[PDB]
Order: sequence, then C-alpha cells, then structure tokens
Amino acid sequence: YFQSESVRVVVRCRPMNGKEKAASYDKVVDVDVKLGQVSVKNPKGTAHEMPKTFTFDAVYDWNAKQFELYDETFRPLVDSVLQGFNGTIFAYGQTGTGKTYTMEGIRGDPEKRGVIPNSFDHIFTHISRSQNQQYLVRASYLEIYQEEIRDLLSKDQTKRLELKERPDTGVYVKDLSSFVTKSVKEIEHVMNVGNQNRSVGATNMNEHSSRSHAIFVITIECSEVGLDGENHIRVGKLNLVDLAGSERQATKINLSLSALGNVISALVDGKSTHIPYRDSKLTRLLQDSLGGNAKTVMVANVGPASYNVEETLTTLRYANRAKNIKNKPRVNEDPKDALLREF
Amino acid sequence: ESVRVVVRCRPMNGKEKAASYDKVVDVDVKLGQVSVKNPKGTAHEMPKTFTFDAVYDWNAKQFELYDETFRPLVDSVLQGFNGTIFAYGQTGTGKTYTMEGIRGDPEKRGVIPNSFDHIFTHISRSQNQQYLVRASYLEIYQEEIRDLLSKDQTKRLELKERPDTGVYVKDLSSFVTKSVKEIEHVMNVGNQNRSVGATNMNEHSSRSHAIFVITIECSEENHIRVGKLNLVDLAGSERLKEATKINLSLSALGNVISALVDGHIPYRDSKLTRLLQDSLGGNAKTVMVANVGPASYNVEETLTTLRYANRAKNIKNKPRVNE
Ligand SMILES: Nc1ncnc2c1ncn2[C@@H]1O[C@H](COP(=O)(O)OP(=O)(O)O)[C@@H](O)[C@H]1O
Ligand SMILES: Nc1ncnc2c1ncn2[C@@H]1O[C@H](COP(=O)(O)OP(=O)(O)O)[C@@H](O)[C@H]1O
Ligand SMILES: [Mg+2]
Ligand SMILES: [Mg+2]
Repeated sequence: YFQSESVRVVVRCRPMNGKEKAASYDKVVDVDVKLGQVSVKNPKGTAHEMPKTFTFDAVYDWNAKQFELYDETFRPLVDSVLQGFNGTIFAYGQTGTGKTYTMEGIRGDPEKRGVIPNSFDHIFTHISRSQNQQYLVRASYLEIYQEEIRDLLSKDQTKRLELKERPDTGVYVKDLSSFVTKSVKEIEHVMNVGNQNRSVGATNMNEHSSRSHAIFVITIECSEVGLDGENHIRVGKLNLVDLAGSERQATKINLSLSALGNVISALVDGKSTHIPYRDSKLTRLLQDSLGGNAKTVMVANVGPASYNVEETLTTLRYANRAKNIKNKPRVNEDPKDALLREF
Repeated sequence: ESVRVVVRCRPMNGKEKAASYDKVVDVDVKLGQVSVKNPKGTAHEMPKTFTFDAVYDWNAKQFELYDETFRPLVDSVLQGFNGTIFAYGQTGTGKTYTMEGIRGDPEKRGVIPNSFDHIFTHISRSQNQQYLVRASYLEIYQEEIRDLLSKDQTKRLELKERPDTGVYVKDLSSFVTKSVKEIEHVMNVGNQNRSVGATNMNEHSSRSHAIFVITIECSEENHIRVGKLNLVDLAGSERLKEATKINLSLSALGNVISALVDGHIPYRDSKLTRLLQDSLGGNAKTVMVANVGPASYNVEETLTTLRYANRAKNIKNKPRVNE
C-alpha cells in the first residue's frame, strides 16, 4: 500500500416532528454517537423481527448542531478544496428528513445555517487570513429535473444545457453561467437568485424541489509563488448537492437517483463490473465524486418515525454500501482552465 | 392593448467625449427607430435597428416626452384605468432624469412632477366630478419593501391579497394630497428617507427600485372609479458574470416578460413582479421607457437594453375602467 481514500458517509437523524407526535408514531431509529451506529427497530418489535444496525464514519442524532456537523465532518472536505482538491458533499434521503435543512439551513443564522453557508464563511475567512496567496472564487448553481440541466443563475430559465466531454476537459456543462464572488455577501446573493429562479414553474416548490436535484458549485482558484519561485495555480471544485427525495425509486422513478444507486452498488460489489456513469446527468456530472478524482462526503438524512421505517432502511442500506467506495483524489495543479492565469 | 415602449438616448457626456468614444446610437423620430452602428460602417456591417412606439434623442425635452407619450397614460388614470410608467436601462443612462428630473428648472422636471401638475390642473378644471388623490412612496431593495414615508426606516412591509382587488402593500402609509404642493412634499419626504443607512447613495439608488404610487378616485347612477398610477424608477440593468449587479426583482421581471411573450407567469416570485402584475399582462395600461446612452464603450449593454425593450412591446394587457 501507499499511504486512495474512501467516500466518507455520515447519518443524520432529525427530531420527531409535531405531525409525527400528533399521529402517535413510535421512534424506531436510535443513534449511538459514541459508536457511530444507527439501529432501526421493526414497528412490531422483536415479536416479528430483530432490529437492524449499521455503522458509519460518524452519526448525528436529533440534538446535533449545524456548526458541530460542519466542524467535525464538512470542514476537512472544504479545507481540501481550499488546497486544490475536488470535493463533493451530497445529502441523500427521504423527502422531509432534512437534506435541505442540512445543506442550506437558515441562512443569515449562525446557529441554524447549513453546510453551504458555513462553507462560504469558512472559505472567505480563510482567504482574508491568507498571505502571499491570490484566490478567485466563483459559483454556479444548476438543477437536474427530468434528465435535463437548468442553469438557475441564467437570465433564460427556458434553456436546457448539455453535458459535454473532451480528453482536454473531463465532463462539463456547456455554457453554464458563473458569478465571480469576492465576499460572503456576494455568494449568498448568488444563492438567493438561483433559489428564486428555481421556482419559475407553477408546481409548488415543495413538490418540485423533492423531485429534482440542486447542485451549487464553488470553484476556488489559488495562485502562489512556491519555494521554486514559479507561479503555481491550483483549482478545486466544491460540489454541494441536495438530492431529490430517495422515495422516488413509471415517471415516479427518478433516473438520476436510480443511476446513483446502480453506480454505488457496482463500485462496491468487489468485481470488475461496468460502472454505469453515463446512465444519468447526475452520475455523469458527479463521476469523479464516485470512484474518481475527488474527496466526497455523503450525508444520509433519515427521520425517526415508525411510519417511514421502510424508506429509512432503504437510505441506510445505500449509505452502508457507499462507505466502501474508493476514490483517488489529487491536487489539481496548473490546469489549462484557470482564470487566475489572466493576471 | 399592448405595453407601449419608447426609447430615450441621453447626450454624450464630457468623460465619454474626453475618452474619444464614438457616438454609435442614431435616432430616427420619423420611423420611430433607433439604430446602433458599427464604427467601421456599412461596408463592414449593417447597423442593428429597432422600432418602438416612440423614440427620443439627446435633444428631446421632458415636456416633449410628456405631451407625446406620458400624457395619454396619465389621462387614462384620470378616467379610472390603472396606468404604469417604468424606466429601464443601464446605470447612468437617464432613468432618474426621466422619472424625477431636476427641480430647479421647470423645464427639467421629469414625468413624476409633471404628472402632479397635469393631475391637479385637470381636477381644478373639472365640472360634475369629485376627485380624491392619495400618494404612497416605497423602495424595493434586496427583495424587501421599505415605506419611504414612515418615521421608522428599519421596518419592512409584506404583500397581502384581497379576493377582488388583489395585491397590496400591508401597512403602507398613504397621504391624502389636495394640491401639487402637497404631493411634491410627499416626494421630497420620501427622497430624503431613501438615503437613510446608505453607504454610497449613488450605488444604493442604482441597486434599488423606487415606486411612487398615485391613487386617483373620482365620483361622478353614482360612479366611483379608482385608478392607480405607478411611477417606477428601476435598478440598473462558461458565462462569467459579476455578483455585484445581481438584482432579484429584475431577474423576476425578465422571467415574467419572457413567459408573457413566449406563446405559468411567475408573478409571485418577487415583490416587484407581484406589485407590477397588472402592469405586465393584466389590468393596466403600461409605458416602458428604455433609457440608453450613445457611446461605443457601452454598446453591448445598449444593445441588450434595446433587445429587452423590443421583446416587451409584445406584452398584451387587458386594461378596464375600474368602476
Ligand atoms: N436536524 C433538524 N432539526 C430541526 N429541524 C429539522 C432538522 N432537519 C429537518 N428539520 C425540519 O424538518 C422539515 C423538513 O426538512 P427539509 O430539510 O426541508 O427536508 P428535505 O429532506 O425534504 O429537504 C423542515 O421544516 C426543517 O426545518
Ligand atoms: N436626456 C438627458 N439630457 C441631459 N442630461 C441627462 C439626460 N439623461 C440623463 N442625464 C444626466 O446624465 C446623468 C445620469 O443620468 P441619471 O438619470 O442619473 O441615470 P440613471 O438614473 O439611469 O442611473 C445625470 O447627471 C443626468 O442629469
Ligand atoms: Mg429539500
Ligand atoms: Mg437613477
């Protein structure tokens, strides 16, 4: 061995909510933070079946704080992008479990803001602290819905963008818009406009956002004179992904979710198996995040109630598979696509 | 009735002349056209030419625009229609000049004060009619509404809806105005309040939307008509962009206009588009003023404005007397 890297997988179980309490659902999910374990009871108990237990890199219970999640699990990933790695954070699980609460949270609120806005603060504070380093940060924001890509930052919300792929390039979204951002205020405003554009259709956003994938992309370039006196540029891409609801697995089947499951499963079956990246826009776009040149963290969001036990178990099984995925991340050094080369 | 669209091109300024920029915008009042030429000329490339309801060059005076374009709109509000006039275009092109103008020279007064004069002189001449005129003044900045007339400038107001009359700004202050002097005072009060909290007033006013609202009730079977006149001065208007001019209300405005002219209209997506819902495809007459500058330096933004304005001409409204 040479001192590759596993996809990091964490589970977060949200509090039982008022609707669930009012319906008298039982709490069947138990989280053991010390052991990094989640146990799921059968709603009929051991009179029917024994409980299922899973182990993860870390687990977070109903009392987990947004900022502690951040510092323990997400910060090192963001750190890596600040040093020129590609990094991906994705939230997976059933509608209503807390993917968006985890990814976006309550912006403007330091206690309740999620990983995206925490990453903004981390990134720009890091930049302002640095010396003898030049940074350029820019953001894109896109939605995948019905296997088409919509640029949430574009003035034209009717156009759909195509994925292209070259040996020079890797896969990329052709003609995707990007905003250069110099501060937290600027990148927050980028997210505001994308979120506003996201609702351009009639279907209520609760339903629409459940049925689509949102990907916020922070590209961080850094230029610094090395000990060899040469100007070295590194470029890392931080993909921050809030997936469609995991229950959506004919038109009810989300093809990017289904492809994601097959990719995860193929990557960990222990065989030389075909990995079907091309079977969806999501898995094509995130190909490096799943077996490739990136560091990746998966947050598997679940809720505690007996009523949702089946979807919870589905989530936990995929999460348990994903933790065996091996990536091979590298610092992305002096790439041809670097805007900082202009200066 | 279609949204009326006019273009106004300001004079070349001193800095532009000093930098030796070419004048690339030509205006033909006879054809109602504006032409953007290549400095290399027609042996190289043809000008981009657009047609509008009216066009006004750098020499056109405030009162020419008023009597030709704005007056019929204000006439309609005096007859019980909703009417809207909005100024759109690049920062520095003349939106504010057109809407507010400059007080000290009567000839330089913009559509807002000119409308005051027209409305109150009309009312003073009226036989067999009773008018009541009310004014409100608000700003939209960062998708929040500030009442420019309230004492507390830290408060923000929500939009609510009534089942018959539609959207309104909850708790917005409204002054009854009996004269030009009273309504001008309301404008002066609001324009003072606008700079409250601004780090740079010119940048702030370029990034926000100002909406002066005149509600004209007329009593004259007993008829009561009510028409709302919205007078709007908008924010300035891999694909790499800069985050600093992001304007959430303008984004929404674009999506609304696109959906209206394509052959769901997302009015609810922003404060501006909810307030302007009637003005854009609804129960109002509407005039758009597309402001542009003449210099070669700004040509791409000028063209973007003209294309935007060209599309807006296609919006179909359904104005009724509100009786
Ligand atoms: N850890 C948590 N603590 C408190 N409230 C939460 C938590 N996770 C989710 N919620 C709440 O539950 C609701 C559903 O969460 P959301 O993130 O929208 O679900 P989805 O997984 O569908 O995006 C929201 O009202 C959100 O505030
Ligand atoms: N038609 C015009 N004639 C003369 N000066 C003008 C005209 N339009 C604008 N200006 C002047 O040009 C400058 C910028 O105009 P302004 O209305 O402030 O632009 P905007 O509101 O579009 O940013 C101001 O000094 C203004 O008085
Ligand atoms: Mg969600
Ligand atoms: Mg102005």
